[PDB]
Amino acid sequence: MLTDPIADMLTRIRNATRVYKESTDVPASRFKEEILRILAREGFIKGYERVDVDGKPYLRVYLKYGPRRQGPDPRPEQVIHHIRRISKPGRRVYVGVKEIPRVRRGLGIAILSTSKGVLTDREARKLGVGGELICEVW
Amino acid sequence: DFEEKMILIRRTARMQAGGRRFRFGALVVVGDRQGRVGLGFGKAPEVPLAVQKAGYYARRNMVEVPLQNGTIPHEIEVEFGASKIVLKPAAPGTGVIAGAVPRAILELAGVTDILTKELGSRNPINIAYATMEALRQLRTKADVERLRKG
Amino acid sequence: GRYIGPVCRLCRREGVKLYLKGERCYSPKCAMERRPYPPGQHGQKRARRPSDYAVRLREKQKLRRIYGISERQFRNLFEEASKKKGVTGSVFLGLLESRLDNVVYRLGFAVSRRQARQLVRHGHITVNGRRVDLPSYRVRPGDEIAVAEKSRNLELIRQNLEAMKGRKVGPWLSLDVEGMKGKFLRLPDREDLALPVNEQLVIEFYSR
Amino acid sequence: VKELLEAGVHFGHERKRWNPKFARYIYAERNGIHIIDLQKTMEELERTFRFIEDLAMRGGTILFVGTKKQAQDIVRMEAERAGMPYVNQRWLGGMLTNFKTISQRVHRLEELEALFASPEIEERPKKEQVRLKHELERLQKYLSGFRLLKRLPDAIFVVDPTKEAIAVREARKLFIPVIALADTDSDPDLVDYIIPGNDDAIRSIQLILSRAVDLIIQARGG
RNA sequence: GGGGAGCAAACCGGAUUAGAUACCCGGGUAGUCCACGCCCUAAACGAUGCGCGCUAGGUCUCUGGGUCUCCUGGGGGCCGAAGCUAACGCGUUAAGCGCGCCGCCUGGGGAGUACGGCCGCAAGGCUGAAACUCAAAGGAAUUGACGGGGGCCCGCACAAGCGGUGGA
RNA sequence: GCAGCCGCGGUAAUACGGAGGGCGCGAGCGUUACCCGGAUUCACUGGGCGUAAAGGGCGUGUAGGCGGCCUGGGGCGUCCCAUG
Ligand SMILES: [Zn+2]
Repeated sequence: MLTDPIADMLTRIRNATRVYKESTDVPASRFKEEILRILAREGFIKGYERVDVDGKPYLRVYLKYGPRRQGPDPRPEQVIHHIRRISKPGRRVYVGVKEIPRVRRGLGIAILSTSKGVLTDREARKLGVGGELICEVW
Repeated sequence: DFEEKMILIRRTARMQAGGRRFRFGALVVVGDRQGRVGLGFGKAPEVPLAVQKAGYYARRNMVEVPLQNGTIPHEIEVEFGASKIVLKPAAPGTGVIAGAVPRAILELAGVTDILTKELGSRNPINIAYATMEALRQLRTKADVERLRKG
Repeated sequence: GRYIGPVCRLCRREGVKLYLKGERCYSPKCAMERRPYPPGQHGQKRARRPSDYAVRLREKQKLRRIYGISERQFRNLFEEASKKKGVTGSVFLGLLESRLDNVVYRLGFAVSRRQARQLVRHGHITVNGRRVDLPSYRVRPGDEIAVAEKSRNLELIRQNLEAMKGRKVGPWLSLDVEGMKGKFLRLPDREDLALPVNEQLVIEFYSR
Repeated sequence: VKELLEAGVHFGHERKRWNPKFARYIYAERNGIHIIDLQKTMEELERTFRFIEDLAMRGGTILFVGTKKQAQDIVRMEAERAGMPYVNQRWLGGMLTNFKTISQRVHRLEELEALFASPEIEERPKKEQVRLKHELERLQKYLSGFRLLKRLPDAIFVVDPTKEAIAVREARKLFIPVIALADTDSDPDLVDYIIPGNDDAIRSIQLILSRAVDLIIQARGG
C-alpha cells in the first residue's frame, strides 16, 4: 500500500531529476501542494501546475537543472542534490523552536509543518514556532 | 609554487616463474597553500621513480577550493564505495583535525581549521580519493545562488 | 626538577637559534654558529623524513623549551587557553608572555630568561608595590613590574640597565630605566611576537 | 552558403536499434524505421554551421574523422578540399590523449621520406630497404591526413559518433568541441554540435560535408 | 495392515589391489507402491521475507484484449541507461530511489554440542550457552604455478629406420 | 631472554644482556587493575543480512505496528506565551 505520500513525492522528484526529466507528475493534495509551494519559491524547481491524468488530479512539478558541463559526462549539476524526509511515519519527529536545525551551514533548507502552517526553518524562527520537521533538502 | 607531499608508498608483488618481480606505489598531494590541490597515484619499478611519476599525475587532477576565512564553506560526507569522509567547517583557532591522509590533502588546500573524521574502510588510497571528491563538491553561498537563478 | 642542565644544546636540537643564554648566544657560539648539527653520536648523519607526529612534536618542544617550562604547566596553560574566547593559538602565547618571569626578561631586568627566574625567586622583583618570588605569576595589564629598592645597587642588574639605553622595549611595554621601573601595557598581539614557531602545529599536536 | 530542404537524402536511417535519448530527434516509424524530423535538423544545422563559421574565420582547425567504410573516401575528399586534417584509414588510440607520443610517428614519416630521396638509399643493405619501404607504406596510410596536425585541433568533426566513441571519448576529455553527423543510433548527450542525419548513405555524408566544407571556405574568404 | 514387477542399505558371494571392510560383477532383506496414523528435517536455494510507488530501452518466449505489419495487460528468460556493489555481479522478474511491517547476524574452533524445558512410539527435533583456545575464520578478484582439464603448436620426444650399450 | 599486538633470537640482532649516545617526563617515572574512549564493533544519532555471520522450509491469520483524496468539530500528541 502507499504508506507515506510526501515520501513518495519526494522520491518521484528525486527519482526524476536523476534521469533528467523536464517535469514529473504526482498525486495532488493540498498539503503536497504546500510543499511544492515552498520548493519553487525557494528555487529548487521551476514551479508546478494542477493537472488531470485520465480523470485524476495531479501536480506537474517542473524540474530545474544547472548548465551543461564541459569535458566528459556533461550531466548538469542538479539544483536539488539532496532531498530526504526526516520525520517518517512510525517515528515522527517534532522539533522545538530552539531545536530547529540549521541546514548545510544554511545552504539547504528545512521544512516543517507548524500550527501556523508549513514552513522554512528561517521562516519558523522568524515566526517563533516549531513543528513536524518534514524534510531536509539542499 | 607547488609543494610535493608524500601520502604513502607501498611495494607490490606480481608473480612469475621462479620470482616475485616487485612493483612500487606512490601517492602524492600537491598544491599551493592557496587552494589548488592535486593528487596522484604513481606506480613504478623504482620508488624515487614512482614518486617522480605520481608527481606528474597530481599536477593534472587539481581542484579549486572555495575558502571562507581559512575553512570550508559547508559540511559534507562523501561515500567512496568503501570509506566515507566527514568534512566539517570550524572556527579559526581550531586547526585541522584529521589524520595523515586528509591532513596532507587539506593542509595543501590551504585549509586551516576544520573538522574531519574517517569511517568505514580506512584505505589510504580510497580515503584520499574520497577527501578529493569530498573537496570537489564544496559550493559557496555564491555558487549556489548562481545555481537557482531565472 | 624544573630542568636546569646542558643548554645551548637544545639551541642545537631544534636547528633554530634558542636564545637561552643571552650574551654569548650572540658571540660566535649559541653553538648553532659552527655546529648546527643536533647532539648525539649521530648528529652529523642524514636525517629521514619526520612523521607528521614528529614535526607536530618537535615544534611543541621548540615553543616549550624556549619558555623553559615543565610540560605540566605548559599543557596546563594550553588547556586554560582553550577555555578562553579567542584564537586558541594567539591566546596561548598570551599567558605565555604574561608570566612574571618572562616579563622581567622583556623588561630587560635580565640577560636571559633563566636569569630572570632567579631574579624572581630570590626576590629582586617588585610588582605593583610588593615583592614576588613566584615566576609562574601572571602579570595583569597595568602593573609596575619593578626592582626591589634593596636590589638596585646590584653588579648584575646595574650592568644590565646600562645596556638598555640602546634597545627599544616590546610595544606592549614601558619602562623608566632611570627609576628601573616598567609597566605591562596590554596583552601582546601575535603580529607583535617574533618567535620562530608555528602555534598551529602546537595546537594540532594537542589533539592527538 | 546555406542549403535548401534537400530531403531527397537523409530522411531516416536505423531500424529499431536506436538510443532512447535520441527521442527528441525523430519524427516517426514507417516500415520499422525511425524517420528523423528534418524541420528540426534544420534548427540544429543553423547552430552547428553557426559554430564552424565562427571557427573558420577565427582561423582554427577542425579534425575530420569518419572510419565508416562508406564515408571513407569522402572524408579524404572534404578535408583535402578544406584546409583540414583528417583520419581516413583507421583511428589510433590516442591521437589526442596521446598526441605527443603519436606525433613522434609523424616525425618518423618525415625522416623516412628524406632517405627515399637522398643518396643513402641502395647504398646500405637491401634487407633494411624493404624493412623501411614498408614503414613508409603503413605510415602513409594512417597518418596521411594526421600530418597536418601542428598541435591539438580546435574541433572534431565526427561522422558516425557511436562508431568513433573513442575519438569522441578523447575529445570529450581534452575539452575539444565535437561535431557530428549523427543519427538514431547515437547518444546526443555527448556531441557538442550534432546534426541528426542518415549517414551510411553516401548521398548523406556527401552532402553534409560538402556544405560544411563549402561553409568553411566562404568563411575564410576564398 | 496390505502389496512386492524393477531397483536396492545392510548382509552373501565374485573379481580388482600391497590390502579393499570400495569404486566393477551376480544375488539379496528393510525400503521403495497403497491406506490410516506419527515424524518435520534439508544446498526446504533465486543460498535474495511480504506489500505499494518511482527510475532508458532491446530482444527471445508463454498467455489474454485490441481498430492485429502496430498498440495494450500478465508471466518466464537473455543483454543493458541512470544508479548500486568489496568485487562477481544486480539492473522496471532490482542487489536501483523510497515508506510500512515481520524475521535474523554482532570474530573462528569449541557447537548446533553441554545444561534446562518443550515436543516424539523411537530415531530424534525445536530452543541453545559457556570455560577454554586461536589471531584468525572469511568473500571476491590478481599473478602465477599446478590438473591423472581443454584447444593449438614445436624438438631425433615416439613412430619409421641404421647402428649400438646392457653379455666377454 | 623480550613481548601489548605483528614479532625478535640458529655467529653480521637498530627487537636479548651491558655500554656510549638519544628521546620522553621530573620528585617523580614505570607496572598492574578497573571506568569511558578509540568501536558507527549493539548502529536513537550512526550498521547489516545474494556469495562475507545473517530472511524464518511455506502458508494462514491473533495481539500489535503502519495507512489513500476533500470539508468541518474537538484539540489528546505537537508547537508558542506567561507563571510556579
Ligand atoms: Zn646558546
